[PDB]
Amino acid sequence: YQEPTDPKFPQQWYLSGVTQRDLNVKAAWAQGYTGHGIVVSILDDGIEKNHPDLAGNYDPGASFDVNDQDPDPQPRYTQMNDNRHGTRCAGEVAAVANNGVCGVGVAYNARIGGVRMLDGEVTDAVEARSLGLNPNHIHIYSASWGPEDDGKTVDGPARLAEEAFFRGVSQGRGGLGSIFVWASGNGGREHDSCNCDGYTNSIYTLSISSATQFGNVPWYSEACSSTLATTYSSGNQNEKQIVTTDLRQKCTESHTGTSASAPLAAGIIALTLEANKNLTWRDMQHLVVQTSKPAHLNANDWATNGVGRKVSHSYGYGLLDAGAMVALAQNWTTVAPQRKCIIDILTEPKDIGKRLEVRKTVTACLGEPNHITRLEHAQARLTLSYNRRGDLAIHLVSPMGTRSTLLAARPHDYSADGFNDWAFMTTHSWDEDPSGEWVLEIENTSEANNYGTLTKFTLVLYGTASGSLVPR
Ligand SMILES: *[C@@H]1O[C@H](CO)[C@@H](O)[C@H](O)[C@H]1NC(C)=O
Ligand SMILES: [Ca+2]
Ligand SMILES: [Ca+2]
Ligand SMILES: [Ca+2]
Ligand SMILES: [Cl-]
Ligand code: NA
Ligand code: NA
Ligand code: NA
Ligand code: NA
Repeated sequence: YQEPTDPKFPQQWYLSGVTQRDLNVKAAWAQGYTGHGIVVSILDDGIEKNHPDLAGNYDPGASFDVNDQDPDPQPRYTQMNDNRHGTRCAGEVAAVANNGVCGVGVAYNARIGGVRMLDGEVTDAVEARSLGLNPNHIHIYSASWGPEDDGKTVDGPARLAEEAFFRGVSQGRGGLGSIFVWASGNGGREHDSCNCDGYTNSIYTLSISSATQFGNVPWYSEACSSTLATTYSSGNQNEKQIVTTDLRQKCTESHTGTSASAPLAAGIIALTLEANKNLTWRDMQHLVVQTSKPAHLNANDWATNGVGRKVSHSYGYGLLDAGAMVALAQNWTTVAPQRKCIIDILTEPKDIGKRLEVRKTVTACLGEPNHITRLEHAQARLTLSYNRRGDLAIHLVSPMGTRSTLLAARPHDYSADGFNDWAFMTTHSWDEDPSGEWVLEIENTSEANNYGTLTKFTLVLYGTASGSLVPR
């Protein structure tokens, strides 16, 4: 195997490293996997389809302009180069290799398109038409953005966009399901908590956070229990950043944020799908859970879950490992059909006050076709009133003792609107048996005499009843 000769490939430290602080992509390339036959689309501000490092892999069938309602996603050029981000992301996935230009994509033989959908008013219809673009041609969608990362917003897909997610995972990709890769957010300095973003908090999105070059949680990171895994991105000014294609046929060394991590993940997922094109959308999440690596990622919240995997709210299961992903994909046995066990928990509304604990022992639909002995995602769907939302912290403890933070305190969130059946999601109990006692904790983290009421708690378990591995 001959590694790429591109002039900036040595600067792509998160691929070309020899120090073990990389995504282990060369190992996948050397196994023969470069993304041939896979189609990725970047949902963003457009794609410079004539970029010298993108044209050779550009796919019009992976592209559309939902902002202007035409097929051509070319960015709008401005003095401030506002609409460059999709071009940066596209190159992370699929910049052409061995052509003397900039660097390479993770999946440098994949086909790459973009949906121009952020350069204009983003409505539910715009979102739905983007998520649902050509779902039997596009394999993988990469989205780096969501609701405002101001640390006070709670929002998620409205009806058309949620329908696009369910149509995508159900009928997309020949019934195997569209793979939606999402950035968990850039709201770290606003103390944002990313389960309040319904796109990354979705079970249908494969959500990705960031680590800095030296293995730390970047300033912009959001912690939450819905995150699955991590890729490298930017950090402080002594740490390197992401090197990729830029608007106006240029090359940047300063692409940054969690919004730069999701495209690298999308590229690794492209290599993995080349290794086994029959993987379902859930298979892909299982592969990420099993192969991702905590080592050398620094956080104070690493915890071992009930099947012996280390998990963090900053990093999920750790750093994506492309060589391991493609290796495990090749002989992967398709997971069983997804079961869903719905447990309405409360017999009466519960005053929150300073602190509320709700304990319930469940059988996880014992005796029914939705009996789950092997969890995937779990949700606590909560309806509650409170006078100052951001003073709340919420935790969910599984029968195996795994504490998931569903909501951390958000100091900027002054809302008095509470949560209206908000489906807080955790990945941290993946592969655990969910039978037994679950505990929901709601706490007022402030000294203020805050008040409100929990009126509904639905525990929603997804998963299967077969196929478990021996704990790690
Ligand atoms: C894909 O997986 C399904 C489910 O296990 C199986 O029935 C089918 O034969 C597989 N197809 C290929 C081409 O491997
Ligand atoms: Ca256009
Ligand atoms: Ca190149
Ligand atoms: Ca956020
Ligand atoms: Cl569902
Ligand atoms: Na975001
Ligand atoms: Na997700
Ligand atoms: Na534990
Ligand atoms: Na149990």
